[PDB]
Amino acid sequence: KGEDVPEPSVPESFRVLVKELQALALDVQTLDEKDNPVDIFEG
Amino acid sequence: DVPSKIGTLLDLSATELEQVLYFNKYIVLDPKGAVLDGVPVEKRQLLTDEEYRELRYGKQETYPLPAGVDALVKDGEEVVKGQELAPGVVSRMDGVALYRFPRRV
Amino acid sequence: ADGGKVKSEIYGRVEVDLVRNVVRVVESYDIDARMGAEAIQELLKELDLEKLERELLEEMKHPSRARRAKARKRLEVVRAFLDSGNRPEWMILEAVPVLPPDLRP
Amino acid sequence: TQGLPRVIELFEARRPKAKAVISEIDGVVRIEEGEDRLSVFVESEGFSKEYKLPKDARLLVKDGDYVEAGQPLTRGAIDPHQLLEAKGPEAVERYLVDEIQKVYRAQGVKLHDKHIEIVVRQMLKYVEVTDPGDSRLLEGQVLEKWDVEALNERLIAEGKVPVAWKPLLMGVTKSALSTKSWLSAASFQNTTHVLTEAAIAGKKDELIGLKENVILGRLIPAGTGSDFVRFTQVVDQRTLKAIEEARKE
Repeated sequence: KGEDVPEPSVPESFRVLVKELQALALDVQTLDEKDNPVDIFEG
Repeated sequence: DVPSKIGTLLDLSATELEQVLYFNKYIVLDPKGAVLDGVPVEKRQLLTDEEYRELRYGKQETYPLPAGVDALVKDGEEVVKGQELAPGVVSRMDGVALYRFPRRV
Repeated sequence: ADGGKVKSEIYGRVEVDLVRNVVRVVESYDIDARMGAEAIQELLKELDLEKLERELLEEMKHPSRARRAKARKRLEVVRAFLDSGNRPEWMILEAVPVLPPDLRP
Repeated sequence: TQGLPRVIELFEARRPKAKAVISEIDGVVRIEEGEDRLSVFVESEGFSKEYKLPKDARLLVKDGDYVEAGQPLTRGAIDPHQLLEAKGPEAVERYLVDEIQKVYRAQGVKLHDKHIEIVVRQMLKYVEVTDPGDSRLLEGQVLEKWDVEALNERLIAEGKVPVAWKPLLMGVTKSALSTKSWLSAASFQNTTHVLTEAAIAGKKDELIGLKENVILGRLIPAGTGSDFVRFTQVVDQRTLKAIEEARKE
């Protein structure tokens, strides 16, 4: 469509690992500089 | 793992004991270990399958007797580990005996 | 039996033999000794962590210096858990999670 | 030894074959006895330290010579761990770089020292505690993060213990191994140890290095992904004045 391409929301790699971690227990909190949580998922 | 991050926070003879506390028998005396097994309780420490029985159920032994033979010991008698209960039976534990079903009154 | 005269001198189960006219008590204490991860979990759930910090900061100063590189070792895990948010005992899972379907197709 | 095996020997801080003895102490040399048994004494006023040689050994201090703190007696290679304690961390750094280069040079290769330097410094990243202020008395700690305590408890919140440490020559691998961020640490020989541990402690990454962010699929913290440059915005003549006329509203 002749658009610039990206703004890739969140590296899938990231999501995958986090979930592949949950599956093994282990919370893996992702946090911004204000140190509160982010949710790299929205769903 | 290799430091055994559970069998360090409570010892449990490192491992071998931990691995013994699910697979392959062996109980861990959790709380209020109230007993004595020669010396007092072991608290957070190992115990057999027998040792548990011999500790909250008490020890009983039933000495099967051949038909037509007598019993050297009298019904209510503080019998001892090793003393003949019969001309064929040996008592494997120190304590009072009983008479489980007599054949002649 | 018989008011306050006849008393049991031991710990145990009470048997009542209304033929022998005796009350006997089988030498059986009431231990809470659980086997399995249920116990290991139970041991972990009730454990004063700070009290284990203390006993070690004391085993820090006056040891024979032999198994003193195991006394110190304990604290790394203890204090780790202490200023973590991790309650130990979570090392023992009640619910096991299931990895989402599309990640294991 | 020569070639690449040498460069590893070096980058990995490895106590070699033919350690070729160095004197631990200053003092005066004295070679004694031939063929039967060969030993060399470097005895100053006071101490008389003795250094028994293979006999075959091609020693390179002749009798009478005065000697230095960590000076080679025998020839051969030099242990970079023996050098650390005898003669400090810089002298170490300076040995490593100059030896590693001794080979690339010897062969044909020309590269700048800084590269080797950058790496070598990392071999010196950590130090082990002796008599602490906060943590357990034995732990290995990053040189900088100990200053985060040394020149912290001797300024604003001054007192307690400055935390004494020791210089700690880490081989290239070992050093790579002990690397704060668990994400990175995971990619090495035993991923479980890492995670097990890092899970117990509420461990956090922060994701400073690169090996980290590539793992996650994040935009590398370098080049165009450098915090120092990526926030740079470009506004365009008429866009700027028109953006100015909706700011005072």
